[PDB]
Amino acid sequence: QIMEPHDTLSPAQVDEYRKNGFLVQEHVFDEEEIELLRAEAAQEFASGGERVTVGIVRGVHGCHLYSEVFGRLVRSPRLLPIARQLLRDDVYVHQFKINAKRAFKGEVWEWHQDYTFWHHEDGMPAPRALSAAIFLDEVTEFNGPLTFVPGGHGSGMIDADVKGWANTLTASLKYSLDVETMRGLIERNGMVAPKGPRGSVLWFDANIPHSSVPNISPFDRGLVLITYNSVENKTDVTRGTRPEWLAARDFTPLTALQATSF
Ligand SMILES: O=C(O)[C@H]1NCC[C@@H]1O
Repeated sequence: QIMEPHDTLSPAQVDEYRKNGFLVQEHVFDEEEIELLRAEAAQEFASGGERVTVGIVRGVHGCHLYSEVFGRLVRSPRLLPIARQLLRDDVYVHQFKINAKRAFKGEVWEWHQDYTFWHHEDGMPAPRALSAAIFLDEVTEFNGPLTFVPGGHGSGMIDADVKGWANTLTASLKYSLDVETMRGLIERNGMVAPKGPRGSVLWFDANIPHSSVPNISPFDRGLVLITYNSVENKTDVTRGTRPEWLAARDFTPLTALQATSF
């Protein structure tokens, strides 16, 4: 329901986003909305098939192509307008995934830049993309928050070690940054793990270096990540290596959900 004005970031929020390369908006969705997304996530974890990642499952990819709920979510007036605003274009979804770190579980996700994968694997011409991470649970110091180098997107794509899409979905990553490159960045820029309550959205740049650590809390950390790409910056489908549920190929510009009686 687009029953009120489309959401936009304030000028200060935009500046903060461009300068740091990430930004948290608190309390975007309420508990009932988050519960609908948790239930739909659980159903996709149960029947995603080859799109799932694992012991017990912690990942699924491309759900907005298969789920009515997730298809509407990406068009939400809480999300689509800000993605247009930050990318200064019409947009489409390049990638959709859900990442759960359960209580007392999780892995060390090595430092990486999303754009590096999308440039090399999918043919994304420029880093004119971003991810919206919806917090299905409160993100704290202790349940494995996404961790960033603030301003580290202004490096461009950093020269990365390489180890098809064999290890793109897994915490041992195909493209990871040197112990060496990372020290220089962090001495200069520091590190930040954005936190916020359930229903928050964390916007981050395609090129920001990020990482995370296990969840040593007794609470789950579920994240829905929607990667919006500029339509002008659509991926070169001739250099693409991965299926539609990792890298979308329908570049129709999205429009927002209209308010309807159903
Ligand atoms: O491979 C991908 O496209 C995603 N998984 C880890 C880095 C990206 O977000």
